[PDB]
Amino acid sequence: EQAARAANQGALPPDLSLIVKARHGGCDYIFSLLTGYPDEPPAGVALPPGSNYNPYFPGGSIAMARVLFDDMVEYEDGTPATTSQMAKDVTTFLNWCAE
Amino acid sequence: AKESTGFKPGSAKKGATLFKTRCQQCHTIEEGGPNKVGPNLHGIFGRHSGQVKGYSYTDANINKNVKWDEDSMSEYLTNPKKYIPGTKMAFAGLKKEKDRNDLITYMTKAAK
Amino acid sequence: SSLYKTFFKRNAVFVGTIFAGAFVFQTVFDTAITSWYENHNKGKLWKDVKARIAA
Amino acid sequence: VTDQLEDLREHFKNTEEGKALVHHYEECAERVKIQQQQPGYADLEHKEDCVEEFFHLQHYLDTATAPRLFDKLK
Amino acid sequence: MTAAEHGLHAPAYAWSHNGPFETFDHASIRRGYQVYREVCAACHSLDRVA
Ligand code: HEM
Ligand code: HEM
Ligand SMILES: OC[C@H]1O[C@@](CO)(O[C@H]2O[C@H](CO)[C@@H](O)[C@H](O)[C@H]2O)[C@@H](O)[C@@H]1O
Repeated sequence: EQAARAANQGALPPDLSLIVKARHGGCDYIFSLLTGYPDEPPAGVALPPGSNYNPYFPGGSIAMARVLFDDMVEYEDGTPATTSQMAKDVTTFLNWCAE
Repeated sequence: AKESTGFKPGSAKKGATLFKTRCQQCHTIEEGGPNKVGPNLHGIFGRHSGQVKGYSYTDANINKNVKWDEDSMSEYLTNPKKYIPGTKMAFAGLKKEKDRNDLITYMTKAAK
Repeated sequence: SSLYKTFFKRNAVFVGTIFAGAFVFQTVFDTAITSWYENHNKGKLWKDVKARIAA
Repeated sequence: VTDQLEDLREHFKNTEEGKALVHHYEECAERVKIQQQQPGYADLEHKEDCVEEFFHLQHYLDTATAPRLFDKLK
Repeated sequence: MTAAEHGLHAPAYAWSHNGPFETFDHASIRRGYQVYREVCAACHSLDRVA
């Protein structure tokens, strides 16, 4: 845990084996979170140095930054690797991990 | 190194937000910027790999011994763990040629 | 119903036959369900995807 | 090939309802900007934000984009 | 509870596995693993999966 928090500014990235069942919303939440990071938080919201704004996250302030960007991966089957396509794909994979 | 690269100048504004969204989480590029998950990047284009003072580096990063120039940074940013096997840098890479060009442009400016 | 009489003739079905029928029903019912289920999910199953991935 | 979702959100920010919602959020953003410039802001502890207006916009977009997005993906 | 604290409600997308008779899309599972390995694995574990 110590090494993990050190590599993430004190935050601990949870194990994802049950993430789909461990959160209200299931797949819809995971997908919405992964593809729901705006370019900037709403007006008036002060963001804690080291935080990222995501409306789907309770509080709005999450330690994980957006990581999915268009074509950062090259699918083996030639599928266009867009952010939402990748979000859809991992969420599906994470649902299988959980169930 | 050359003969497998192709850095060309680009947009410093396009790269300024590209750094903000995909790099500043773990890095600070300003002179007098503290170290975070990753080392401070100011003046990085001069020195060798793994030399920022006060930052615990990976042996693979120090043992990479590379003079950070535009072409090397470009090859690195394409696929970090391919260029430096064992680096603790969590980043898949800027796969589009123009993306890294625009980022390195901004970087070179804020670096010096 | 004469359909019933021709097989059991006013008698209720006996246990042995009931049990015997249960065994036939399990096999036949399972096959039919798996068959329907797999077909409804054509293209999604791993065996279908394995055929696609050939390179 | 551009992101199907950001593509849908753009289309729907352009409908009557969409344009109206970003307008409402925009008016709030401006009202907030002017408050931040004024002296004494730092100590008011009752500052206005635009999460509500942003949520109304986002909810509209979600309602329209949610049932359409997966048809645009493999 | 304020909207911010609650967090925005997640909309209902058409997952091909939503429905009493639907299996998962295995091609999507396979593609998902790749995204996990190349993008998430660096920070997230999957400890209960053999
Ligand atoms: C495209 C955006 C990025 C740029 C331009 C960048 C650049 C660099 C460079 C040049 C180094 C080597 C520094 C040296 O030789 O002294 C490095 C190291 C490192 N970076 Fe990044 N980086 C980026 C994004 C990230 C991200 C997103 C993170 C945090 C999740 C990260 C974490 C690290 C860490 C931990 C190291 C140390 C590597 C090691 O010791 O193995 N970087 N980065
Ligand atoms: C597409 C790959 C990824 C997936 C599927 C993913 C998924 C998730 C999910 C579902 C959560 C749970 C948030 C909650 O509590 O509801 C989370 C949290 C977190 N993730 Fe990731 N993540 C990915 C990549 C990354 C990367 C690359 C890093 C490390 C730089 C990272 C760092 C974190 C951290 C630190 C948290 C803590 C959030 C908090 O409690 O504020 N994630 N992630
Ligand atoms: O970790 C990302 C880092 O970005 C900052 C820069 O000020 O926040 C802005 O950029 C983020 C990434 O694009 C957004 O998620 C965030 O909402 C935005 O304010 C830092 O606050 C944050 O640590």
